[PDB]
Amino acid sequence: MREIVHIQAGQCGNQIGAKFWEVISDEHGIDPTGSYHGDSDLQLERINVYYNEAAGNKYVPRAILVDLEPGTMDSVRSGPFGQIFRPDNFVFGQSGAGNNWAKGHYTEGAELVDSVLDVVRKESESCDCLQGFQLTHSLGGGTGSGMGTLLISKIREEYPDRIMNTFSVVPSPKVSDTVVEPYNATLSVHQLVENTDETYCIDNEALYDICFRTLKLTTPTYGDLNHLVSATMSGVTTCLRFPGQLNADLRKLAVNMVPFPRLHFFMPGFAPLTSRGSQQYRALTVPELTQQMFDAKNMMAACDPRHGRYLTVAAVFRGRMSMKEVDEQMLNVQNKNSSYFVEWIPNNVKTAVCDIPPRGLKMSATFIGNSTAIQELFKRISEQFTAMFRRKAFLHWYTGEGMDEMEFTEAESNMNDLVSEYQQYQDAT
Amino acid sequence: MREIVHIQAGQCGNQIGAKFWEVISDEHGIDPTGSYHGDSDLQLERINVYYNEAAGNKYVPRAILVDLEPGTMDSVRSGPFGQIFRPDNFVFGQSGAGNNWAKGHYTEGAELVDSVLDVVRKESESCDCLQGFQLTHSLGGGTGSGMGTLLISKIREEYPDRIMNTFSVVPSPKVSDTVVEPYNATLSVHQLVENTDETYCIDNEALYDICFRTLKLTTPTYGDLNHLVSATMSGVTTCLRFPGQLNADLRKLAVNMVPFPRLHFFMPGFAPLTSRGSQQYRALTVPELTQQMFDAKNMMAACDPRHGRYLTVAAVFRGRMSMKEVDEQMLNVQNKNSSYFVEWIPNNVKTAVCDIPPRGLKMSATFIGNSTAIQELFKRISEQFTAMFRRKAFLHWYTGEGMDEMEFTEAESNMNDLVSEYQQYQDAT
Amino acid sequence: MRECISIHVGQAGVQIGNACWELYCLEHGIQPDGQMPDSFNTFFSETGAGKHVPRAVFVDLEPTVIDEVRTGTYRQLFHPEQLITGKEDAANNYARGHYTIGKEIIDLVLDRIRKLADQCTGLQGFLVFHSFGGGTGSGFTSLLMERLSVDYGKKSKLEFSIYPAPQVSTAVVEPYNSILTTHTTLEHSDCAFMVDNEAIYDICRRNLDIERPTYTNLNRLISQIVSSITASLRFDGALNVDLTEFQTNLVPYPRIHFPLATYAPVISAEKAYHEQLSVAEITNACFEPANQMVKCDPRHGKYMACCLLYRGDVVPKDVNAAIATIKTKRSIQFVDWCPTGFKVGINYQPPTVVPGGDLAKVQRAVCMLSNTTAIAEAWARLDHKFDLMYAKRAFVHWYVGEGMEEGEFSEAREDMAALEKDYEEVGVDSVE
Amino acid sequence: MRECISIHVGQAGVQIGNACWELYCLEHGIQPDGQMPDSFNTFFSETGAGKHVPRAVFVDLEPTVIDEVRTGTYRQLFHPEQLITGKEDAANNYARGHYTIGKEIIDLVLDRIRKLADQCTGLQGFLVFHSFGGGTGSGFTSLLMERLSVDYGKKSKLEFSIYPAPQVSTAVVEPYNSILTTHTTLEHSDCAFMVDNEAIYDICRRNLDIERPTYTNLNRLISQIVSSITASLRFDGALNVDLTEFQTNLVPYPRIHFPLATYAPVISAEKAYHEQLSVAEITNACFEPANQMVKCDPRHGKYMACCLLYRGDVVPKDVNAAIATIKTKRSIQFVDWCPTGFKVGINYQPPTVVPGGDLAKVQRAVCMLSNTTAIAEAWARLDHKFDLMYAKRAFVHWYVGEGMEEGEFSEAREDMAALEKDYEEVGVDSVE
Ligand SMILES: Nc1nc2c(ncn2[C@@H]2O[C@H](COP(=O)(O)OP(=O)(O)OP(=O)(O)O)[C@@H](O)[C@H]2O)c(=O)[nH]1
Ligand SMILES: Nc1nc2c(ncn2[C@@H]2O[C@H](COP(=O)(O)OP(=O)(O)OP(=O)(O)O)[C@@H](O)[C@H]2O)c(=O)[nH]1
Ligand SMILES: Nc1nc2c(ncn2[C@@H]2O[C@H](COP(=O)(O)OP(=O)(O)O)[C@@H](O)[C@H]2O)c(=O)[nH]1
Ligand SMILES: Nc1nc2c(ncn2[C@@H]2O[C@H](COP(=O)(O)OP(=O)(O)O)[C@@H](O)[C@H]2O)c(=O)[nH]1
Ligand SMILES: [Mg+2]
Ligand SMILES: [Mg+2]
Repeated sequence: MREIVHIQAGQCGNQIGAKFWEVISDEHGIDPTGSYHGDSDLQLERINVYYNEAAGNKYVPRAILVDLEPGTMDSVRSGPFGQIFRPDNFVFGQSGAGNNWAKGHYTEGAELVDSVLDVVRKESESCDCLQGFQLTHSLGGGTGSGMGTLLISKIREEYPDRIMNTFSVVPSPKVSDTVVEPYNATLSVHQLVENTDETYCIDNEALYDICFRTLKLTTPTYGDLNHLVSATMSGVTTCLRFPGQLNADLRKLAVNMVPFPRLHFFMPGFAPLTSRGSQQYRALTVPELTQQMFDAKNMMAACDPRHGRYLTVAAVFRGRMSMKEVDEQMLNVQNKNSSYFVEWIPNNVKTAVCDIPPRGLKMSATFIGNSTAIQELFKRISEQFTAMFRRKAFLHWYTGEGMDEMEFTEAESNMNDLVSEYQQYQDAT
Repeated sequence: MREIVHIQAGQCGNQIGAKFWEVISDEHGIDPTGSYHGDSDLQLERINVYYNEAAGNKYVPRAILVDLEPGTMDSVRSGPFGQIFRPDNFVFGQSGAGNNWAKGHYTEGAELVDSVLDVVRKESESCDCLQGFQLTHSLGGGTGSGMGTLLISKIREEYPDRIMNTFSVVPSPKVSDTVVEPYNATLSVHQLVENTDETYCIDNEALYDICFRTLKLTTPTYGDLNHLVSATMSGVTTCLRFPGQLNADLRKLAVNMVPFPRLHFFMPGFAPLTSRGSQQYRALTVPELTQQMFDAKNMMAACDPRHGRYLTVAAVFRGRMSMKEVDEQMLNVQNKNSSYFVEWIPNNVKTAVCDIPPRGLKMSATFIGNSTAIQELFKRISEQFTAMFRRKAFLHWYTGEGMDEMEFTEAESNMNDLVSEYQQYQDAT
Repeated sequence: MRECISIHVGQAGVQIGNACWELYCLEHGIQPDGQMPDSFNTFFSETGAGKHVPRAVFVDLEPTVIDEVRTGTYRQLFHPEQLITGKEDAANNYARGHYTIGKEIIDLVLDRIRKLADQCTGLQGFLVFHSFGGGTGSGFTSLLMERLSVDYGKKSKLEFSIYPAPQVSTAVVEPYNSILTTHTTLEHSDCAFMVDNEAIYDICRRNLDIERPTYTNLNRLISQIVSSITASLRFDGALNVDLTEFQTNLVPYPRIHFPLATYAPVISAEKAYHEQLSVAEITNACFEPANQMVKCDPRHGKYMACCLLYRGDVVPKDVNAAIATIKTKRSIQFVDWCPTGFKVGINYQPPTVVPGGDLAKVQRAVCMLSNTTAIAEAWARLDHKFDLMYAKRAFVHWYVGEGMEEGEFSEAREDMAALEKDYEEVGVDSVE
Repeated sequence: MRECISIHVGQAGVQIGNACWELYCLEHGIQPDGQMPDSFNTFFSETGAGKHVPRAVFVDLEPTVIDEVRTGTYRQLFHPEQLITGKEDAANNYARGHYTIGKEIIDLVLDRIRKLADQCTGLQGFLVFHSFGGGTGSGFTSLLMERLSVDYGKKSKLEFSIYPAPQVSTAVVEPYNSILTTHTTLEHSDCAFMVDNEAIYDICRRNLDIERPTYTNLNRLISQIVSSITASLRFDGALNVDLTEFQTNLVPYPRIHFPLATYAPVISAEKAYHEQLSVAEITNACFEPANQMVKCDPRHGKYMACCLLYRGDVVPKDVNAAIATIKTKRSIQFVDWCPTGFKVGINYQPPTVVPGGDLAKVQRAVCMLSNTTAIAEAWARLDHKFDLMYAKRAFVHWYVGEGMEEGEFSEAREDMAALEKDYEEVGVDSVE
């Protein structure tokens, strides 16, 4: 039970998700064909959460792939693990998003959203008891920002009691990968505060540093960045798929981590992360995995946690480990960094321990941080939004698609309402 | 327990330390890989003081290697026992120190000191109960003098109750290996009197005589000089690593040898030292090891002890020996050389006896002398400093790096404050 | 399935397309016969047999340049109804291109566009290759962009203009044809990529070490620009960018849609060695003012939006390592309202080398499409070339005698004076 | 990763670099094609293939010496954009090197320096090989050292000047070019290593037993000096010394930065035997006044700082056995403020022999870089050569007519008179 429908929007969400289903198939022993080839029966005990069993003992992913251009769909279906998907799920347009929120949320995306929701509703009826939906997309693109946040608004109306966690790639501080990404992110964060139960802010600048500084990859491709996200994506739901000594699910990580219904913007983290040479020069213990998470250089969002306070922290562990060694370290980071945690939430760490490690590792972790440190994430975008909007630059590509200037004023006011809330509970005593 | 973090600064400290970890790995039976290959369990009983046990039953040194040029780091990692270190510890700059104290303590070293302290603090948290830190460097160089004394000032602020023993190669009387070594030594001795608990003054001129006169090495390389220092370095901490009939540690040799908190400048000594031919023509007895230490020609500092008085003397012994034969000889040198010891400290010899000898030897010693004979060590440098500073020669390479002439006047006054103190307690009755 | 048809107007348009469609057949393995011994679909429609034909409309009002295509090596490649000729050229006359000769076959060209657009299931937009100097490239294009904006409207219509050089001009009435074509195509084109001849004269001399470059050599470099722009449609890339995304990221205001193309590396075989050509090395090549392909000083202006279109063995981490240095540099300054001034596209395919080409086989490249304030000095020159000639009313009787009003010149000059102050309005900083 | 680019100005600079870069390819096994069948990185950047190219800028205002490089054996080694030529030489005219001809390509040379410095991640400093006699080596260098001190400033800029001999001069206006280049490079260079032709004429005759030595033979010995200075970067040594350490140990005052190079052993194959060449034997060779490479009497002055750069099979104990004897000798006297007057560097690599070379394959060597008071007599000669010529105002119309003021000569002479009294101020002893 507790099945999850995975939705992939944008070029980015399709490239993350094609690496995500590479991890899930490896954890459950699934071949490129779709047939089970593992050894343990613990892989098939909760196989149904990410898989529909087809006839002939084949498992197909419960993934819905959405794009507005057919270029990304050809990359999936011709690449490895592309034949595993149902060809009914590949719902793609022809025009492309045009790197535009309005062409993804109003013009081309609304023509395709009924082609997706009829597949969303078809997958949701085959599920026995639906857990909730996860969406992988970006905020700087057009399909991941426009078509993606359109799907959330149309699903939360149809499924208001379910969880809607998004794995949203957030625009980076240093480089801009899109000239209109302050416009695309701000119009999406307007949609994410009203329709998602939790949201996982990922920066490309942060994953560049982790591949360079921590993993010592001088030349990391996108597929090396996607392997970092996909190990985090499976790490959030690993106690839902495998037995553990203290199980969590997507609702336990929602209840424990969201003290206020707007404040659900998380920064992820993963441990251990070692190079090829520097893996034999380090012991894999729970105090090592703890101290690797709670620093700044292991955040997959490009914002220093030391400029803020953690409201709530979820550290989901994997592998055969002892609970005292876990519970000592979660206390240990709260003592010595008591200024770095919020005061009026005592004992703000959620602990989940699975029994199954990732492939080829002895034990692992997954950090889910809900800090006030992402107020600098939205102070930067709302500054980059206001600098562009005060001259009304690039506005006629969105005004020309049925939108007014009022939509931008309300979305920028909603973000400055949100930054004021993270500023409030950082200074609240 | 009682772990030691070894820090290596400068070209010199890296070349001494790479020979030092060659000795410690031989005493504990450690291969080039890092895996234990000894025979006795006494080697692993206190393995943790200089080693972190990694996964797969491998021991990595707790060594932090610091330089401002990458030339020395390539010599370590490509030489023998270079693959044993953690590659995280090799913290090196690109510019090189420029044979300059100010470029090591202010300009380039301050850019790199936070890269070292974050590794120092990382090693210090993995330690169960921290004993204290040892630093190997020089006083005539730029990294060993500037970057090295910068690390001591930043650690003693963070760890004020720990011991900070330095193994500092002091400039020689006869030759000068650096034109500005009166400037580099004097600005470092200003830092060593305020931030180290004990300091081991080593001269290159003295080790040349010991290799020539005593060991009959007509052609000693640096690696033969480093083998003399490394056997002394392991000899100070050998009762901390192995059982003994009268154990000492780095605190017992600190309390017994430092009567006044400025007067902590020691001269080391080692015995036995025999040639290849002249080793079968001599019996290894405790009266022979005693009389080999307390002369002048076995001091690793180039200053005659007969021109001063020993305040306190530590003679750490190794090997299965009898305590009466030890205690008779320590009395015997105090009777016949009663003018050579200070009067108002009765019985000024500290005795430590380990049970484990060095490799291939039956028994050994290690002399730690705190004499007034190193007032001639600082009378020479402060003379060479004042001769250069009175014409302000070579000053613009240090004034141009943010320093004034007041720093030189205070450091030269601090050294003449120190020489007056060794002159005081030599004549005090 | 993301089809894109291209129009080639004038002698400059066709001779560029002779290098472009030579290049596309090499990138897709297509023979000159249309044969090959599924990614071609954006520019190639396929017949029932194994013969692929291009989605190109070559139009000229004189038959000389087309009859070299009809008898060349690529005779068998092109559909012979697409190679549209007139009888007499527009002949450096905008009025003959727009009123006299252009109206005769404008219904023939639109009929051939519509037969291509019917067999396109995913038609994204148009690629109009023309020049500002010639009468056909100025007159007939401005007639054509009016008609395509009526019939299609929402399609993204990209122009690739040969902008006239300041000191190098091959015709006398180039300041007349350029102003009259820009007044017309302003409200009808969506993004027009300026390219100059004198700057590519400089690049073929300095960077390629050619003493004597031909128009054949210049059209090879402009073909590499268009092949890098349309690289994301024709090939699978790590970070793709479509034709609708260029007009979104580069056009802040509907008047200002004139970026300038810049390609790197431009090296020969003797300099194929002797440098490693990292993605940071070729990116600092683009923002260098000597390597741009429009004779303007970008140090004398501010970049409004840049578009770096990488391709080949390009690692996305070193991309960010390259671009973040450029925002620190003072010589590359942006506009106050634009903190986010980059669009990055990475493709996996290296740019291929045409045999007989003067570029070397590189592992990576970059087509910088930078919209800048520095092109206002280019229009300030061209208005000064217009205001000298029109004050004495020179050459006006050639244009009035073919269907134009004399007051229409003052209408185009007041609009261009309104266009020149738009860069001045954008280039200043914001108050408070 | 400790990269170091080198600049070669004038005919003297390039012909030294023809021997230097021949020597470096032998030390690293590099073919003349740049191939080899990880220690090269300080002077060699590597391409994508196995072809290593040098970090050298060869600049001359006449194309004759460069076209011998472009057609020589090392044609394929050098990046052809680095070999920078003019059209007309500076022609023994400082004003043509600094104002007339030098300003034309100074922006071209700095553009090629910057393309090297961008691909250097650990750029330590510069090696400017020039001469004081020629117009290019005096004029263009003094133009270049101004520009590099602006653009870089903190980089250690080492010069290797061919100082003009007292009785051997090959040009007439060498006393003019030497004073005018020294007034300019004084506040811009950090350490300039003087080398003389007449002294190496003496060494090739006496020590190498060559009756008739060429400029080819002199440039082999100056190449061994620079290869011994940069031996610690390129190779792992027992006691290493970097370019920043030379300016620290040898420059007591920012005006006085003119040491003199001295290499030993300089022997042939017939004298490769018949002596064992210990490290004490070759060290007493250096302080002997006959073996220095500047025509000065070091017995007539006081050494301020010496820098013994050993290499090869050198044992550090016998180093101290060698140097401690020299402090006892009366003929080698130091200055009163300097009791510590030695910097020692030991490398493990022996100096290699170039085939066709006149030096013998030795196991060890020494490059003594001694800063002394005895070079004040060299500037006392050169001011006396300047004061004779300028009193009659000879040759001034060649310099005024190319962009220089006549008062600028008196400005350089008063500064050199201020420089001459600096050695007198340092050479005296201290009171009390
Ligand atoms: N870049 C480039 N420009 C060209 C080429 N051929 C012609 N031109 C330019 O085209 C401009 C004139 O336009 P043309 O195409 O020759 O004339 P047209 O467009 O046919 O109009 P007509 O005058 O009626 O013939 C000149 O300024 C040339 O610089 C070419 O092969 N490459
Ligand atoms: N040591 C050495 N000196 C050289 C060599 N070639 C020329 N010189 C010296 O260079 C001095 C003159 O400088 P040049 O390099 O010939 O002239 P320049 O620097 O090119 O300046 P121009 O007069 O404009 O040509 C003469 O005094 C020569 O002694 C050489 O191969 N080795
Ligand atoms: N982490 C990561 N980010 C990606 C990847 N591919 C694209 N992106 C990001 O996605 C954004 C582009 O959005 P995209 O979905 O391609 O645009 P759209 O097609 O118009 O919706 C850029 O900001 C990229 O940084 C990837 O493989 N990994
Ligand atoms: N005993 C000993 N001393 C050394 C060794 N190597 C260098 N030294 C001394 O270290 C000093 C040089 O300092 P160094 O660290 O190399 O300079 P830096 O790199 O600028 O800090 C000289 O006085 C040498 O005598 C060695 O192997 N053994
Ligand atoms: Mg024509
Ligand atoms: Mg010359």
